Amino acid sequence: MEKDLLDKLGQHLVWRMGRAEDEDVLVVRVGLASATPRFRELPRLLNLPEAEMRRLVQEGRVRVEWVEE
Amino acid sequence: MEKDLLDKLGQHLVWRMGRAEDEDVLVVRVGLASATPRFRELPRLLNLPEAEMRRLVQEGRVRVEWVEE
Repeated sequence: MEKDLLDKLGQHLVWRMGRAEDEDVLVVRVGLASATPRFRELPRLLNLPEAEMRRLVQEGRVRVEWVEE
Repeated sequence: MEKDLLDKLGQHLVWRMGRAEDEDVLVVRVGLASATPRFRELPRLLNLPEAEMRRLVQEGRVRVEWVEE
């Protein structure tokens, strides 16, 4: 299990998600815990119902983004 | 914040990730907490260094998967 592996290295990943503000796309942002401050600086994502999230993942309308610390 | 929104609905999302066994692709699997049992039934993913994960996300070699409960 990946989370466990990272736990053993003292590493933790930060996850944030939501819909892009101007396109019908689910955005997943991921980075090391040390990059946390940068997440809030990024353009804001919108909350959305869990059903909408399922729809977007199933249609492949998802963008995963790496946030540099 | 999405996690918070879902917390208010008693909903929780399960996240698992790792590299696909036969292709250079980072796989992210997501589903409702009630779908947890199904995750372990799925083909196994491989642990990988956090640096490799960053590389894969940055090159766009990522597949997000929805796990039905």
